[PDB]
Amino acid sequence: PVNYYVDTAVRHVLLRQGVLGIKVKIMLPWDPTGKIGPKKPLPDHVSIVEPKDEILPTTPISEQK
Amino acid sequence: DIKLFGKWSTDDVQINDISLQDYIAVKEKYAKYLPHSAGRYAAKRFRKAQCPIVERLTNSMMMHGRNNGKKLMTVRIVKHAFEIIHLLTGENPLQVLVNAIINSGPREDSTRIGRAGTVRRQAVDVSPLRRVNQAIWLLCTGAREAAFRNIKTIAECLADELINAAKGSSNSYAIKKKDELERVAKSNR
Amino acid sequence: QPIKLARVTKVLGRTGSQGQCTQVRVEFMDDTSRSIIRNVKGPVREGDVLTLLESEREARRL
Amino acid sequence: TEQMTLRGTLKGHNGWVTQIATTPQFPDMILSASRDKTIIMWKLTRDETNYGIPQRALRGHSHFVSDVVISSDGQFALSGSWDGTLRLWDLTTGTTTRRFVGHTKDVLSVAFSSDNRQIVSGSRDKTIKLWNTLGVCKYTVQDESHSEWVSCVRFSPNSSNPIIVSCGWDKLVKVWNLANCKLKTNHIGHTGYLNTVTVSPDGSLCASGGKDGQAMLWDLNEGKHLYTLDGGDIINALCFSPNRYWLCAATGPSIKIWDLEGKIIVDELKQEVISTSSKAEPPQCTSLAWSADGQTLFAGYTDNLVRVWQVTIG
Amino acid sequence: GRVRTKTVKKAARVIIEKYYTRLGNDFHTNKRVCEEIAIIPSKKLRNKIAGYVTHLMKRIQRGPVRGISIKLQEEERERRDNYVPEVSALDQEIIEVDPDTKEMLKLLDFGSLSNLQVTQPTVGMNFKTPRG
Amino acid sequence: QSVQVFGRKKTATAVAHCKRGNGLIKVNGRPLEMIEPRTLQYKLLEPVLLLGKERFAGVDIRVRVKGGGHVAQIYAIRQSISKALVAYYQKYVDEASKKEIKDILIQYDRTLLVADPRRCESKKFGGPGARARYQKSY
RNA sequence: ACGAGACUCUGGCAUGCUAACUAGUUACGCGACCAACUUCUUAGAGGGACAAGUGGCGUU
Repeated sequence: PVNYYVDTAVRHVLLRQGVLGIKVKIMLPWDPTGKIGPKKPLPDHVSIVEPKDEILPTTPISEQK
Repeated sequence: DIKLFGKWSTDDVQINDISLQDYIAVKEKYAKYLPHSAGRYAAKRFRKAQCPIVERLTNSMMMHGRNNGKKLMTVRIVKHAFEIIHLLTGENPLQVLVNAIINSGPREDSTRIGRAGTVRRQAVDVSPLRRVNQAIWLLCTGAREAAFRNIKTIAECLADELINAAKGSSNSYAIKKKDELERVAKSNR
Repeated sequence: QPIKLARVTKVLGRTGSQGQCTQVRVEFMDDTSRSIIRNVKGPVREGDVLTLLESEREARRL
Repeated sequence: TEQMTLRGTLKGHNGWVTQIATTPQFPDMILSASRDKTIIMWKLTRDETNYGIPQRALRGHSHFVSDVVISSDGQFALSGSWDGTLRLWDLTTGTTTRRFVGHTKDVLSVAFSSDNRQIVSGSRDKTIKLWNTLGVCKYTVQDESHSEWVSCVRFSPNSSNPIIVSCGWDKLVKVWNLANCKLKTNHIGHTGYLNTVTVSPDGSLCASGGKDGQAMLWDLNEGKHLYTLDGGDIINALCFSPNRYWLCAATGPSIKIWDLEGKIIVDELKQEVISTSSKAEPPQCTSLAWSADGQTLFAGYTDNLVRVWQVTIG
Repeated sequence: GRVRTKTVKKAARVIIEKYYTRLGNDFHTNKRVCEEIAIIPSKKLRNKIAGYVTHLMKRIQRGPVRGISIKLQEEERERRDNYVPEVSALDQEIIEVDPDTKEMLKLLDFGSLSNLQVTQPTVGMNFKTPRG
Repeated sequence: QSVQVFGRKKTATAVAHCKRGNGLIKVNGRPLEMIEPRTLQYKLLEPVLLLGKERFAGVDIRVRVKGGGHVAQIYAIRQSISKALVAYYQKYVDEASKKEIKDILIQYDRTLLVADPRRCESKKFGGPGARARYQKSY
């Protein structure tokens, strides 16, 4: 996952004293479509679709005006 | 018509006891016409114990670095002049065939004591298979040295190998070496 | 020196400076069954039958 | 009220039976569904001396199928598995005749329209479509579509007018004619999942399956609530008597047979083998397939054994 | 070793708690339902989760396990919490009372009660464990 | 209308073209027991005498046998005979005779349906072979 | 929250699937009675193994 979830940049900064190297690593977020992040999720991340609130009477009774 | 080999059979060899099949076990798919079944006996322990003692006997001649493992050799050995001896005997070699080696076997080997001291060895044993086949391994060395730089060669010891195979009485040599060691280490009981 | 059939009940472990002997406990089946412990060598599998050619060899433990 | 007697056993198989389909018009082809690339035939003998003979082993299916449906004529079998694939089989040639790979999503069910006019499948685009044999777009409805996957589309099981009865696992039931296809009533917020809906031969009932076991009953004109028959676990089979009004299903270990005037079982008397081990779990029953009219019944389990019984009905 | 990590264990617990309806005892059916009702990004991990789900289904078929709070077993337990006997266990016709508590009740202005039976006090003062 | 899974093992193979005809068994492309290496003739002699002529009295077989390696093409001949018999009886007569005779053949020995999965493994890091390492000095 | 695992690549398995004029072939075929909807090789959307089943040890 580090191959497609982390992008790395190594750059050299030249000062009058010498060279200091910087290293920027960003862990992209998971996003389907948009090319902002990788399409696949972390392989150790398991997802469950969440139910909604259900407060209902005992038996359905049709209602007409 | 389920008779083993082309000569033997599984319908008349009965002991009326189902506790003494630790030497010959021909009752299922494991029965072999010719031992060249391939396989790996070093993949896991208790698998070289699962070996048929005929296959272990013939294969365990896989020693030196140049004759090691070559199954063509053992199958040719156990085929050549065995095909001759079957038609040349006619009678039953069963008597000696069983009665020298397969109860020549020892009854105890030894183990190390404490943390130091190489002057005596505590006598132990195993359920017979490991000790009998350790005698068989030292007998592999012994029959080799009876051929190794010697007169009676390989691929012609079929009588003695059937002795080393079959079932129950005492005449062997490396086994009595093991029995000398047996008594020496057994003086510790 | 009788021949007695006994079943392995538990495997204790090895002993020695580097480890060269194996400990099992074997119980008799036809000798007023009781628990006797004995050291052993080689592949003596889980709950196999160990043959006692003698009822007096013990395992000196530790 | 129904008395039966188990008369024998059946030995020798590789694939335990999954789904049942038969056509009274042609009784010479009997099919069984398995999981090891395996489909097995039967025949009918009704003998104690010979209650089964392995004759022909149908192959070909790469994936374990969900719903197998036969046309009105006992000549074509449609086994489309859980990928969007299909297998068309004809007894005239004894091999494959029409293999279709045209759906790029994970499809679960496939069916033949009883009038052989349109092909329906469930796709994951929140849209239902009607497809022809010529690959030409006919009717795609984007508005008021199902909240989740469309399970299948059912039609009448006998020589009668075909009526579209759309079903889904999203607990939504839609019954459409061939002219309107108009959403009349919708009710949401249901306690249990929907397995599938069934079509009545007298055209007044449409039962459903679920883990709650509550049989869903709706009329044909509208969505009037009528009655909620009880049930056990996940239901996978519902069918009436071909000439009489009854409901039979196997949602678990025993048989749950209800008469729509009584709605409750009468007397559960069964035969099960004994096991000498205290921890040997018994198998699970799925369906009861009537032989011809309700006189005889067959069943399969998870024990490589096929259990049959002889019923006197009354 | 075959120790399941927190990933498969927690996924199995959540799957069982949330979809206890559909899961059974068969590995193949549990595998199929686990693939349906969860986005498991690997097939090895899906198989591991399904196997632990089968193991835990066997566990809960033999009693309650602490990690999962399925609604049926919670309903059964709560029903057991409301059990009330026909007659109160405190509705004893006779209550055995020592002389000292009877004297206390006399000082408590409750000395006329007839439910109380005065028992013989134990003549042994041997109530402490021996020291050692 | 194409029922063939032929006969393979290890490296070798044999195309099991099984068809209805006069019913004579063609083996080795050569007379039965004179194979030039000579090493493993007797294994071929178990089933052909075990089963009988009438069982294989209608089997016209045409096999393209190739591949070097005794343990490969040998024992693959027996895999092919078992599998061709299985397919023939299944597609032609019934399943009960199939299970009976196939059970006999594959209960004689197991190693038919399963070959060794063992393969030469990669030469590893800084050593002459897969596990051996170059000698270390101090 | 990292690391470990998961993961990627690699081996090992298909009376299965997708098809190849560079492997592989059926009685109106010759050079011989004296245009197989694809399977051995190649490589793809998949399948397959989970300590899953059984037995025994394990505040079961």
